[PDB]
This record gives sequence, C-alpha cells and structure tokens, in this order.
Amino acid sequence: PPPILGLGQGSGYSLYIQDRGGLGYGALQSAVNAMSGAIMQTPGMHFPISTYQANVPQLDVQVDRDKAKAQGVSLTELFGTLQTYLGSSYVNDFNQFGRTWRVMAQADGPYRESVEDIANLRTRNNQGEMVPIGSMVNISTTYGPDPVIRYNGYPAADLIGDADPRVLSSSQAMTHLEELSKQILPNGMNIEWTDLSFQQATQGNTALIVFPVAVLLAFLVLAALYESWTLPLAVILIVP
Amino acid sequence: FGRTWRVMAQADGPYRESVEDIANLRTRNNQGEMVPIGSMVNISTTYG
Amino acid sequence: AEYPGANPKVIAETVATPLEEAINGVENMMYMKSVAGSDGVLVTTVTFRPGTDPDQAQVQVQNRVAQAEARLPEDVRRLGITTQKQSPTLTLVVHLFSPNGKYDSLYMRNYATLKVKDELARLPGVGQIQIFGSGEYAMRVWLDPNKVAARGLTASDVVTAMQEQNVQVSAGQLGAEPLPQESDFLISINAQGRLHTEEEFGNIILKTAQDGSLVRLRDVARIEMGSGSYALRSQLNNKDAVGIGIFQSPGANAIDLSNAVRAKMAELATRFPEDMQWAAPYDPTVFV
Amino acid sequence: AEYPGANPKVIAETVATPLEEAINGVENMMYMKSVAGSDGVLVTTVTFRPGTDPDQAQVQVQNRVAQAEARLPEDVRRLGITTQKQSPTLTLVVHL
Amino acid sequence: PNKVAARGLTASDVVTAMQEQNVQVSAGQLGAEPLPQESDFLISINAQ
Amino acid sequence: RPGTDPDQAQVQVQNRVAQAEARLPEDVRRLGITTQKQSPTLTLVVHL
Amino acid sequence: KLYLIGGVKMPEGSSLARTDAVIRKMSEIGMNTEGVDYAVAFPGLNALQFTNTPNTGTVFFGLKPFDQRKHTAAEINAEINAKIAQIQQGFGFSIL
Ligand SMILES: CCCCCCCCCCCCO[C@@H]1O[C@H](CO)[C@@H](O[C@H]2O[C@H](CO)[C@@H](O)[C@H](O)[C@H]2O)[C@H](O)[C@H]1O
Ligand SMILES: CCCCCCCCCCCCO[C@@H]1O[C@H](CO)[C@@H](O[C@H]2O[C@H](CO)[C@@H](O)[C@H](O)[C@H]2O)[C@H](O)[C@H]1O
Repeated sequence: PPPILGLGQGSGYSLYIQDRGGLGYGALQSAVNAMSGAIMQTPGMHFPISTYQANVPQLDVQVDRDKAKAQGVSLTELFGTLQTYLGSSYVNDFNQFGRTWRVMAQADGPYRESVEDIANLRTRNNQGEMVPIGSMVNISTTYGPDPVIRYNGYPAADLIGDADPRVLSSSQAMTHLEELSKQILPNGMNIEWTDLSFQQATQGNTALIVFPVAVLLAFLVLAALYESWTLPLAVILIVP
Repeated sequence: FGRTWRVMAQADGPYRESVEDIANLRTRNNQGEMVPIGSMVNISTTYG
Repeated sequence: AEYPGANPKVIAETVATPLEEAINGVENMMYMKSVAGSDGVLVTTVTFRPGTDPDQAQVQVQNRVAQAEARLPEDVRRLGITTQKQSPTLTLVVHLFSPNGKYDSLYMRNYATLKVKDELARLPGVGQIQIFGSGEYAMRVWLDPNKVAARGLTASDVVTAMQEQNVQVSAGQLGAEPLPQESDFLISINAQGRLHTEEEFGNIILKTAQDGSLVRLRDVARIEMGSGSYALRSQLNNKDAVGIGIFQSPGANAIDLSNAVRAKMAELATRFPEDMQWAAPYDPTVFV
Repeated sequence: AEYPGANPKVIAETVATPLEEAINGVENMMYMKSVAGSDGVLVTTVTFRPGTDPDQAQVQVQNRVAQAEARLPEDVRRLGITTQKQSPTLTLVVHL
Repeated sequence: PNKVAARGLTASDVVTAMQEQNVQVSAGQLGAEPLPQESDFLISINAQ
Repeated sequence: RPGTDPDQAQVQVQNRVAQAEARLPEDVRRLGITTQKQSPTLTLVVHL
Repeated sequence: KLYLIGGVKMPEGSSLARTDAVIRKMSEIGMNTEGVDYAVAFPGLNALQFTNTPNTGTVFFGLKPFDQRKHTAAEINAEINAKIAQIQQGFGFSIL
C-alpha cells in the first residue's frame, strides 16, 4: 500500500493522456498501449497500470424514425419503453423504517437478457394496437470504454506506474516519459501530470534559496561570536 | 466541439420586421382552422 | 439572468423585482443596482462596504438568489442565473482578430471559449477572465411562419417536435440483476437520439402530408449554427475581433502575470489557423 | 451524480461536460477529473492548491453545480447532485 | 365550492384557468437579426 | 461554542445540508433548504 | 493612462447596424490620428453600465508609448474630438 492516504503510489509517476481534437476512444487505447509498452521496455519502470479499457463491448440501438412514422409509433414512446424496461425508471420516494427510499421500475431480469428481448418489448401506435419495437430499431455491436474518463475537460486516460529509486529517480523519469510522450504522439493529443507528479512538474522550487540563506545565517552568527569573517568557515567546512 | 450549446427556434429575421408581420402569424382554433392572431389582438405604438 | 425575448419592462417587473426583494438586507451591503436591457439580460450589481470578504459576500448573495429562484419565470431559471464576485483590477486585455476577413467575431469568440479561455483561467494568478464579442455557438432554427402555417402547423408543434426528437436517453444493460442464476456477460446499451449537425435537425419530422410525404424541418426553416447573442460586436483596428479581459486576483504580481499570459498566448500561437492572430491593445501594468 | 440506466458515454456528454463547464473558473482549482461508470454514476473530483480552505472550495463548487443543474436531464435533477469534501483521515474501518 | 360545482367545474379547473390567464410573456422585437439587408430600427415588443 | 466564528459555522452547516439533500424526500429537496446564521435574540421591536 | 475612451449615442430606437457604421467611422478617425496605436471597438457597449443597448457604442483608442508619441493624450483627445464632432448621424464623444 502507499505510505500515505490521498496522494498515490510511493516514488513514481501518475500521468494522464488527453485528446483535444476528437481522435476517438480507439486512438486513446492504442496510445496507452504503445506507451505502456515503451515504459516497460525502459529498463527501470515496469508495466504501468490504468483503468482505461476501450475494448468493453456494448450494443448500439439505432432507430429508424422514417419507419417509426410509417408504423405510427411515437419516437418518445419508443425511447420511453427502452428507458423504463432496460434502464430502469425513478418513480418517486416512499417512507419506510422511518427513512425515505427510492421506488424503481424496470423490466425483470430475465426479460432484458438478449437482443430478442430488446426487440420484444412493445409500445403503442396511433391505431391503438400494441406493436413490438424490433421492427424499428437496428441493434448492432460496438466497442467502447467503461468508465469514461475526463481530465481537465478533455477525454483522457490515466497511467500510474512503479518507480526505481535505485535506477531512475522520478524527477528525470518525468522528463524521460515526456520524451516518450513526444515520441508516441498524435497532434491534438498531449499529456498532463497529476498527484505528486504535478507538484514536481510545477513547483516553484524554494529549497535552492532556503539552503543558502541557512548557511549564510549560520556563518554570520558564527562571525558575530568569533569577531572574524574568516574563523567561522573553520567549522562550516567540517560538516561534509 | 466537446462542449454543449443551446438549440433555439425563432422566426427568421425577414418575417418579424413589421407590425403586419406580427398580425400575420397564425395559430390553431377549436375547429382545426388556421387563424391569424391580428383579429384577437391590438398592436399599439408606445415608448419605453 | 437571461430572459430571451423579454422586454426590459417585464425583466424588471418579474425578474429584477423579486430578486431584489430577496437580496435586500444582505450583510455588509452598501447598495445594489439592476440594469435590464432589450437583449434579454439582467445584471444586478451588489456593492458592499470596503473590507467585506468577497467570497463571503458571494455565498450570501447566492443564498438569497437561491431563495428567490422559485418565483422567477420558468424560462429564466431554466437558463440558470449566475452569481459571481467581481475582480476589479484589470491586468491585460488581449484580442483575437482576423485581418483579412476569413473569420467573423462568432468563430473567434468561440475559439477563445474552446482553446484559450480554459488554459488562461488556470494560470498562476488570474482572478477572472471575461469574453467580449458575439456570443456562444447555438443551433439556430430560423422558422418561416408562412411555410409553418401552410402545413397546418403551429410554433408549439415545431418546438415539441424538436424537443421529442432531440434527446439523449438511457438504454440500460443486458444481463443485469435480478437473475435466477449468475450471468456470464454484462453489456451496456446505447440508443443515441441526440442530433449533432444542421442537416439532422433539418431532417426532423413534423407531420405527414396528404401526399404521404414526410414534412421536415428544413422544409419550413433555415438551419444554421450561429450565435446565441446578437447584442455586442468587437473589432480591433476595424477588423473583426474578440476582446479578452484579464483580471488578476488580489495579491498577485501583475508584471509577472502579464508576462505569463503573454507567453501563454505565444504558446497557443503554434495552433492557430491562418488569418487569426492576437494583440494586447492595452497593458496597465507598465505604470508600476 | 446519478443517471440511472445511462451508459458511460451519455453520462460523460450530458452530465460531466456541463458540470465541468460550470465548475471551470472556480478559484484555486489546480486540476479535476471525471469518472463515468456503467452503474449510472458520475464521480467528479476537483483538487485544489494545498493550503486551500476545503469549506470555501466545497461551497463554491456546490454553488456552480446548483446553477448548472437546470441544464441537466430531468431524472438526474430529481435524484440530486451532491458535493462533499473528501477526507484522507481514515481512523478505523468496521465490518458487520 | 357549491357554485363551482353547480357549473360543473372543479378546483383544479379554476386553478389552472388562473394559471393560464395571469402570466408574463416575452415577445421579442421587430427589426432584429438575422437580416440579409441591415435594418435601420430596433423596436421592442411588449405583450402583457 | 462561544467564541466560534458564526460565518465559518454557517458555511460548514450549509455544506453539510447540501450533502444531505439527496437523502431527503424529493418534495423537500424541490422546495430548497435555507441555512442562515442567526441569533434568536429580538434586539428591539418597533410598533406602528 | 495610455488610452482614450470614446463612444456614441444614436437616436432612440436606432439599430445596432447604424451604431456599427458610426463606430467604424470614429475608429478609422482614431487610426488616422497619430500616436493612436489601436482602435478597440465595441459597438453596442454602454460604457456607464457595461450592459448592451442597441443605440450606444464604445471605442477605446490605445495610445502608443510616450517615447514614440509627440502629442499629449489631452491633445490627441482634442484632435479626435474635433474630428468626430463632424459626425451628424449621432452624438459622439471622446474623453480622458
Ligand atoms: C484491511 C482493510 C484495509 C482497508 C484499507 C483502506 C485504505 C485503502 C486505500 C487504497 C489506496 C490508498 O491510495 C490512495 O488511493 C486513492 C484512491 O484511488 C487515491 O485517491 C485519488 O482518487 C480519489 C478518488 O476520487 C480522490 O478523492 C483523491 O483526491 C485522489 O488522490 C490516492 O491518491 C491514493 O493515495
Ligand atoms: C476592455 C475590457 C475590460 C473592461 C474592464 C471591465 C471593467 C468594467 C466594470 C466591470 C464590469 C464588467 O461587466 C461585464 O459585463 C459584460 C457585458 O459584456 C459581461 O461579459 C459578457 O460578454 C458576452 C457578450 O455580452 C457574454 O456572452 C458573456 O457571457 C459575458 O462574458 C461580463 O461577464 C461582466 O463581467
């Protein structure tokens, strides 16, 4: 586990690849695959891990609105049957046990298990009869991500990896992976840092002024005690 | 473009330039007939 | 607040008046004013005693507008009403402009919205950026009333057709609980019903003719993606432009911040289309 | 936010984008992310600069969300968005 | 309620009638955009 | 407690009612919940 | 302050196109003026309220730095003002 709760891994990197042009989810998945390969073949860091998976299958139900008007079934009744039966509908609240709980209406489990189930739910037409909706819908298969991830308002994918403080410190592994990001890069897609990395990527490093002023103060009070601008050094040079 | 925008519905400019253009807009009565609104309204010049 | 197509009179009567009845008495308030124009926009400025916490003032004002929103007109609150503290000290005004004429103020303002606005507001020291010019993109369906009435249709009918036929919807999943045995697969269902282009909107079906042919929206209207506001133009050197007003947050380094925004604009320089450039017509940090 | 029955894409496009649009511009926000799941749930995390006041951050974010609510789909509005500050100070976990 | 019922009317009927006959309305303006030829005047329209 | 900043208390109570709104009946959440710092002290009374 | 504030009020009931014409004319007047680097134009902007009214417009004349100018901003103001007082279409002004 991590040393602390709330930042990430230990030493290492957290990164986000984002698409600013609309390259699509397949392009993002190919980008993350090529990257993770590159990070792996870099000797120190191992295979990075992500939650992005664009190869989740799903079903697309397109509607023939022309055939819908031809058959006399309203488009909203079609979408309503889809909604209530397959996606559940929030009805209202009820009070029980002294608390308030949701009421949910949905088709029972074994009536929404197959594409024939999608075709088999029925809505009403202008002639008042009950008609199956499969005649007006075209269910196909497609591959997309689950969950959908956005970073800073653009579609994105996360990439957090293990470190190698005995090989490549995070500070220059950061610019290494920046060189890889320029390497495996489509125009309109970029990378941005997060968690500790963002800090290291954007810190107005102040240690480079605290260390001087500290040794200056030490030398100065030593001079005061020693009545010499030359004796204090005889101590400040013995610490290394 | 990755953002969300409104879709608006209004008469095109050249159909809302005159008072008679207002009086000419039509709607549906209780017998299905298309009637212009000018018969049921008064349109007056004023200042504000 | 916004009330599209409303007279200043009724904006004052039914939007400004109830709001004002709500915000009055807010803590540390010196005075408030309400300006209601014929562009359908109400702006209410509440000025507080000096030394008042701006963030605290903002939360109190939005508390009172939240109490007020119930009695506003439906279409006013459907667009939302935004409460925000003002950053008074302007540090730089930039302009995107098109010297030859390829781009109009609409395109450049929305390019500002899409590409430079968000990456300027996240710079170290800004307090508020403001856009001046044209308006945000909007799918304008310009109806012809005569053609609409010819097909026996009313404006309400057209609006209800656009509402019924331009919707997302949640198609659910295949193989989700409850089930008498464990399922093997989980498959989400997509049933997209949202239109994305002008032609799809023009393809909306309104009615069926005695012909039996489908009456469509483009039969009675011109469809375009134009502007949501035709109320303010922006030109730099008589070429079409959009003005960005940058306001720093108190405690910042104005010189450093102006240098930072200028360098950022030079970074976005690489990604501009041709015939669109930028300028800084006014820099108020030079004084200090 | 909850959009019961919605797939990740519709949630991202019709809930996450308008909310992110209404949140962007809140002061001292250093970054933010949105996660849309097949369970119909959107979790948007806005992380602020260190030393920020989490209560002011929460109230400002919740105010922007409340003003964006009207442009959200009806059932999402009816279920209600919730803003809350996330705490890292886990002290004990108890199981029944 | 005795008179309302004597006219075959319900409390919902009268309530909705009051809802529908005391309402503000927006009515745009004459000479507004978009126009193929630039307009000279912009005349706001008030409906009450 | 005495000496507590009423403004900070107001903001915190407000944040927590905001987080609790989704566990309340829809009829309540619809009407909105108000949170104002207030002392029950009638400081004076003016009679007309 | 390295800029001048000019504007126009047109007859009540005018359209934004007429204001646009007048504003473009005063803009080009400012350009043909020496020392005015820029003519930032917002036709439709009311300078007093920063609201949008159809018969008013604003234009800021962004002045060149003094080391490249040879006229004091008050003198540019007087010259531009004498130039735009010739516009009969409406009431135009330029102030410090
Ligand atoms: C035997 C029982 C043990 C119970 C253990 C419970 C603690 C387990 C903690 C899981 C790992 C801790 O590691 C922590 O992971 C969380 C969750 O992703 C990360 O958290 C990240 O995502 C969360 C989710 O929105 C954000 O709120 C947070 O701001 C961000 O940093 C932390 O950056 C990382 O430090
Ligand atoms: C030269 C630019 C900088 C000028 C300095 C500003 C100081 C003037 C007093 C402060 C008042 C600013 O008041 C400002 O009003 C303008 C009106 O266009 C609003 O600006 C608006 O412009 C466009 C077009 O109308 C809208 O589509 C947009 O949503 C909004 O940004 C600002 O949101 C508000 O902050």
